[PDB]
Amino acid sequence: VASKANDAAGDGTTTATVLAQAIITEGLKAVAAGMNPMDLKRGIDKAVTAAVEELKALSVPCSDSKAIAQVGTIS
Amino acid sequence: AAKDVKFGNDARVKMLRGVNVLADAVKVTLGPKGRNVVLDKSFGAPTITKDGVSVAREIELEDKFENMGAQMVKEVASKANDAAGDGTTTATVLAQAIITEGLKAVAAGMNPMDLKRGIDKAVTAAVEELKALSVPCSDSKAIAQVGTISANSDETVGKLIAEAMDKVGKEGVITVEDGTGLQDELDVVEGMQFDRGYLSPYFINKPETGAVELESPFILLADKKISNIREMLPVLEAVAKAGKPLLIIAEDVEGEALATLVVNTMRGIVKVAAVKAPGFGDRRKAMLQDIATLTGGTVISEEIGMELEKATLEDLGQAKRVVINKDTTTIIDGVGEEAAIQGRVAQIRQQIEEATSDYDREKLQERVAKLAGGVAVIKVGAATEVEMKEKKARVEDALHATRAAVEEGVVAGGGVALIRVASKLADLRGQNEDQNVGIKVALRAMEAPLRQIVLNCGEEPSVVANTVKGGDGNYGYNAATEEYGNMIDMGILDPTKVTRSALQYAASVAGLMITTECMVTDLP
Amino acid sequence: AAKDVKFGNDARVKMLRGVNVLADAVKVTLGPKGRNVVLDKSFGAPTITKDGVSVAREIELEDKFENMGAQMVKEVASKANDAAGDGTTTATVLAQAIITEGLKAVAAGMNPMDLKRGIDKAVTAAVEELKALSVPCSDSKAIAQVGTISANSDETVGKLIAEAMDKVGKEGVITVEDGTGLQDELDVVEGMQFDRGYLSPYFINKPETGAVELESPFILLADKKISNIREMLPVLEAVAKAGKPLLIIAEDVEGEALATLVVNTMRGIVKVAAVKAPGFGDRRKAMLQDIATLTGGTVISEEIGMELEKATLEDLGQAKRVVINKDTTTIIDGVGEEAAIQGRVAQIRQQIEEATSDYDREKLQERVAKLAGGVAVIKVGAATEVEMKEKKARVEDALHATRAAVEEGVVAGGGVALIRVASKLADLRGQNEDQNVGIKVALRAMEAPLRQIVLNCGEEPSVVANTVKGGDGNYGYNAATEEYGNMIDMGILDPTKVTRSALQYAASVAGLMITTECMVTDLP
Ligand SMILES: [Mg+2]
Repeated sequence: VASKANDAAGDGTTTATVLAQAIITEGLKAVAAGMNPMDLKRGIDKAVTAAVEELKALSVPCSDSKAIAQVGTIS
Repeated sequence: AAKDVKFGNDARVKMLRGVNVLADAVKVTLGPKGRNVVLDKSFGAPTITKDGVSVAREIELEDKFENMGAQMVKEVASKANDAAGDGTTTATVLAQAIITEGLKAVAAGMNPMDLKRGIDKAVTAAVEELKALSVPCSDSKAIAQVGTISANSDETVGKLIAEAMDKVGKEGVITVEDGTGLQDELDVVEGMQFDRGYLSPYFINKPETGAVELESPFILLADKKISNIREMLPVLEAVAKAGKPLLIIAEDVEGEALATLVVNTMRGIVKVAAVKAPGFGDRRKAMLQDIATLTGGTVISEEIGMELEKATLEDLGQAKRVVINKDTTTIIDGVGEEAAIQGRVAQIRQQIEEATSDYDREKLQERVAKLAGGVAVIKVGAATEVEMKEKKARVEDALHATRAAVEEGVVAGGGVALIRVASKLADLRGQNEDQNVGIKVALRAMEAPLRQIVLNCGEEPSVVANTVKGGDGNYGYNAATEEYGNMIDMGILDPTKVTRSALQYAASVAGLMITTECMVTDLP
Repeated sequence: AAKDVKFGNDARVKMLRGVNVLADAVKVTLGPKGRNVVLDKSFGAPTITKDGVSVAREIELEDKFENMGAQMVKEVASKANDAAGDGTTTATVLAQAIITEGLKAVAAGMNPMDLKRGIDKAVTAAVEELKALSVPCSDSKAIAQVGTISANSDETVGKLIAEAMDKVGKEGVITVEDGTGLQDELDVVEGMQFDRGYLSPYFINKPETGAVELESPFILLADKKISNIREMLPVLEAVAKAGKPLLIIAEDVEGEALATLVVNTMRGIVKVAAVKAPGFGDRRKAMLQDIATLTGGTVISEEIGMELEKATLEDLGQAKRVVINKDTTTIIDGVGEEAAIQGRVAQIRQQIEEATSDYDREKLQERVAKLAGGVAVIKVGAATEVEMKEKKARVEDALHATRAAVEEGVVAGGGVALIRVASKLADLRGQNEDQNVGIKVALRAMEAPLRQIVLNCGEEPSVVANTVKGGDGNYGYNAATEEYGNMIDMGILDPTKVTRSALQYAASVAGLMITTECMVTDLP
């Protein structure tokens, strides 16, 4: 995950890693509850497709020098 | 002594392996078609047995911890039996069932407090469903029936049990003696039973019943606590040369006189036993006099000055028999005069006129019932001693199970009841989704006793269970004959007490374990 | 014997692991919703307990050192309990909390002497804030209230405690006996209590209370030291054949007669106990006569020639009961004449006229109070013995906690008080920035008890804490019902003594450890 994040984005590799560890921890806990893993997967995936759509919505353009310098800075 | 301390997971993994060993040994005997367990014995050949209680008694593990695990379930499961008359194995099989799945969950990362709450809810619900599914057992026809089924299709036994309850009431005291002839007898005689157990397991002369049977003994009735053994010798030596045993009822018997009496019976001269006097305070004053009247003895009071040293055989009471167990004492056939007992009846009957409180009128009413109510004895007859001393035990079994049916009714006996209720409350939910896991754990655990019976028979358990579940009411599988039907009509029934007690006790200990964070024991 | 000696870091790393094992075992029981600890036992089934005091008692570690660490905390935490009536577990949980973080700091390279100073300042400040947050508990309305809350919502208990303090004063002596009927009684009777403990833990006949209860015994009043056991036999054999126990009050009892008496009770014939006479020098001369008067006995003086060999039963005093513990002896219902006691009252009342010093007038005043002031006994009534012998203990609990509320007021009980003061003094500073670390360590340690209670319930601790911190005064979280509110109104309150004592003792031992440079113990 951390590796792929890096090749595409260039940043967020830690976040990516922290999310992945989280889904896994919680996933496996459900698998141990008798849940069907292949369905937990379909759920996760659907939740993600939706979250991606929602992020597209929230995103506002970033074009002025001041905004750019800010992402640079936090980065 | 330095201890070894285990925490959290380690503690629980240990506790689990322990219980799994106990359950795995004991669960294989469960059906009417149990597998056998071979129990080694020092001198002579081993013992082969299909009997869980007997297997359990033998289990003790090397790895303390593991041991505690098993000894904990063993205790709980024993108490089911103490409070019903059966269930010990079921208790165990169920306990294992929850614990295994519970512990697996907590170890998986789920909330122990929620998991327990769920288990407890499902149990509550199931105890309700059980009361509903229970078929009442109230009239003489049903008493006799449940008696005969329990004594293994023996109409003559059920007749007797029903006749006893017919004579002394459903609450009245019923005991079983050895018969003298071929014929069964049922006599009613002046006697009493009170809620007090032996003061040491070392008085037990009948290892089988785990009880103390005494033959036409004298009864000592002391008002004080018995610590010193010096005031004993004037009377304890007069009953030594009278050949007969001796019963002691006093405020208590303290270590000093107790431990001397304990080793004085087993390995010793005069065989005696002692129990605390019934009630407390002002009650035991008059409650002890009640026994004195019945047995034709005298109360050694402090407020009169009488001491134990100044007492003879003449001062003591007498009965033809008496049985003491874990928590019950019952005396049979008191030598007390018919005039003396009737006189004391009229004395209390009067005192009931008071009605100063509904408490006092009820507490004096209990003393009347005990005294004037008497005890019904069943002498069991048969053709040969081997055949008789056996039948006696079988009656004692049925008597037990009957008193429990009279109380809470009866239900489908193949672990069928348990599967039934569990199928009813399949919708039950909680707040936490961990609380749900908790319920589903306990639900699934309720299919265990049946699934096990079937497996001990070599039949597909999945399959049998699924079809029992597809039915309703007391429809189940009879493992002995491999046919489905109405379990009660087929005469495969547990009393409701026992099935519930098994569930509840299994459930308690299981929860107790899911909530254990620490274990403390001596160094290997 | 050759010792093993550890220094500095090694010694402390050991001590830490020690305390961590004690705390980790004991802290899991803390809430009203504790997890259980399984405590093994030799014969029979193990013990499952939610009770820290009981767990702590069992802890002893193999690795001496480690052991010392735990034994140290144990002793301190026990003393909290000795000086309040509760707090043992809180004492421990807090002690762990400082020690862990303290020791981590010193090991990190910071000044032990500063770290301690900071801890001590924070505690000082917190004890102040506690006195502020405390609510007085002075009038009969509040006494009864705190009594009922402590006995678990039982109005009838609080009534009795309040009635006792109402009768014998807030300072007066109050004991609890077993009730004879269903009704509670409160009698006042001629008795006394003085600050003297048993001369050996081996006289204890009530392992539960850790006390010595004796039934209508004789009292021996000797003026000399008791070393030899030969002068005992004339009296100790007359009370052997009187069946009753015997209390010894003398200047002292030396190893020679003591060790013979010690093994003479446990495993022995006559059950007796002995305590030093109250006061010293000229006081105990007349102070012992006071007891003689009350009990109707004679003082065996040396200045008259009387020796112990020339003494009978007639010379001894008597009471209906007496209880001795770690440091307190109290006698109940002396057989002493009403004429004789009133005569001795008028004798001292006179002597108060002296006023040679405000010391002498006060010291004679204390003897009057003890003698003429009497002891208030509470006979506890109930429906059944199991129910009663239980209620009795519950009253004894409430009585304790009440006496402590009367002394220093009450506060929010969920570890809430502690979190409150800790949020108040968040600005507190020292000189050294290591001294700051010391404060921040102690501050953080004060959230431990609450954070633990919450955790024992499976609730987010961070979250509950944060919201209790966001309120004021006695607003807190009640773990038993999972609601927030005013802890006092919801009846979750600790006496102030106990909360303070817990904090101070935890703080002492923690500091002691941070300043330890060397440990000395026997070779493995
Ligand atoms: Mg970044």
